[PDB]
Amino acid sequence: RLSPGEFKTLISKERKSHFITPFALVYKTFCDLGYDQKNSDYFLNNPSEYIIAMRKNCWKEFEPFEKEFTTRMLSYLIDEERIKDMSPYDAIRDFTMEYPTHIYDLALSNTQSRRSRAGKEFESILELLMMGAGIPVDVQGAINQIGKLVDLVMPGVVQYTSNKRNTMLISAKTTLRERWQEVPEEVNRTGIREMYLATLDDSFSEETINILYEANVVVVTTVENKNFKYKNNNRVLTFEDMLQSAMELSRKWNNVSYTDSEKEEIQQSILKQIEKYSDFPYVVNYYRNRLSA
Amino acid sequence: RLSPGEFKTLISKERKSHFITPFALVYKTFCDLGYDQKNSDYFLNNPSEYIIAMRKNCWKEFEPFEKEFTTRMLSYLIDEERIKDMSPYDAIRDFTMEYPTHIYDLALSNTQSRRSRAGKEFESILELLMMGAGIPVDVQGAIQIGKLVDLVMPGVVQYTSNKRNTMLISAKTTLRERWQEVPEEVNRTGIREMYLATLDDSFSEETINILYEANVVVVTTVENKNFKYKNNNRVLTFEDMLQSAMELSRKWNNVSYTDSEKEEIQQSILKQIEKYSDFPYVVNYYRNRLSALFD
DNA sequence: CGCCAGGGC
DNA sequence: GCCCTGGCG
Repeated sequence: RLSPGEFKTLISKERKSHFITPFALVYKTFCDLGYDQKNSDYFLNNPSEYIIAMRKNCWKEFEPFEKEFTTRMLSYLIDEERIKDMSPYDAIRDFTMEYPTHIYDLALSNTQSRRSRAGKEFESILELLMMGAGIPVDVQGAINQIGKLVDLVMPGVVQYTSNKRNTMLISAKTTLRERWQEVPEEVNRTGIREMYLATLDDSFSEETINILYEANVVVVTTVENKNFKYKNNNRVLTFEDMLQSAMELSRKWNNVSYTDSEKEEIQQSILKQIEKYSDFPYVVNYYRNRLSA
Repeated sequence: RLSPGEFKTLISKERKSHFITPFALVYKTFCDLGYDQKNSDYFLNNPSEYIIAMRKNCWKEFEPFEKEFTTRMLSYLIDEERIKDMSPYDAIRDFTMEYPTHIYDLALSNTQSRRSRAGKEFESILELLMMGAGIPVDVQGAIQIGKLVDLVMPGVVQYTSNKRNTMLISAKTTLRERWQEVPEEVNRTGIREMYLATLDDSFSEETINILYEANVVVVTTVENKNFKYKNNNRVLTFEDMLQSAMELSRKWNNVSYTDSEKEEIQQSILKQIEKYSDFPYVVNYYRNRLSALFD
């Protein structure tokens, strides 16, 4: 047998051993699609195309594996001795009567995985976009003044702490629902000047756009989605717009002299990130460039 | 042979047909447990107990029914002609292999319903608590003010005129990071203070303190306060909240309204009686308030 | 401690 | 258009 509690604990063991991390999957997909071979202008000019292709292919490289995983987990429930000499129809009926909780719990675990993974994959996709564009960023998940809702800080947290002038903060939510309300909260709490909110959401309202606007949160989506749903609306930006802004601001940072301590802190920031991303050559390379400059 | 989209359509049709609404279930449970006969002092004094008993009993009814529903939905995909000559073991194995999107879509639909229902039911339980306590409230789902405010004491008309001596209540069964929505709404509309009712046992001192600076006060059961937040004068119990509501409500007891405000209030109440037309206890609560405008 | 490949109400 | 009987990462 296997109690629902015991099944839940098992579900977790297997998921870990069977699935590579969201960042690992994104990185694999980045390299498989040959994005590690494109120059910086590709990322600057085609971020929507890149995001859409990444999303497409990450899902392709996940979905068949989630399907197999589910079937494996359910196999632990099948009880040969209980069902032996049952009619095949009665065996399935029994299974749908005896285990609809275990079954529900497996699927619940899967959706919860999917939600967390979708967000982390989306953030990873955007992170590699900035790295491919050659734009200096600290990844908050790789190292108050900055809430955890902010994923990317350009050009880094040390510089931002020094002065928020000429910096860019980016948050991401795949869909918004009412969860966009979290963002103005973080903006107001820490005195953030403005924040970019990257999304794939095709359904948010003019009311939402305006409330975010008043709060100095700028919604950024793919050019496809803007043109299809928000074409006229100058308060909705595209990734193309955001990348051009990021690039412009970044240039203000490519010839700066730092104090002993500041340079020390920045080095320590980048060091932390080389450590986190040790196993990913393209990313370690990105940071190394920043460190020797 | 049901396609995944067809199965989704059936699941939605069947769910609508067979499950009563969150409020209807709460109202049934309220009456089944005898709360519809308790005086206001009962609710004033025993809110935490009432809330937990309501939650337990709502779930006791719902969960067996949902289990039976799930089994019934799944039986629409059993294919006799397909499975005729397989062993029972191979039959199940095949089932686990042929319908993964179907089974997942059903469970997904179930948890999404559970999430939506859990919030609506908690809100309904708190609504009936205030009604039982005899405290005047407008229910935002029944008639500026953020859409996450559930109850407005004594009413939206009065609140709009002047928020002095009013009370606003929001509710979230669990907080996660979603508590961040509350300061956003407080700050957007200039809310003086908001009570945030929750059953969550796990929120941090940092969250408490950020909410505190935002003039949002977390309200939870006695049990949760004493187990996890015993020392902490920033975390209130439902008992504390009800005492505050009752004290503020007395300021609204014999208020003389202009004819204009009186007719707007009347409109707001009459609107809510419409929403709750099917629920005698709630209609009677509102008609007492309507009657008070002519007293 | 944040995410929401998120449908339900 | 807000809910999260919500676990995963």
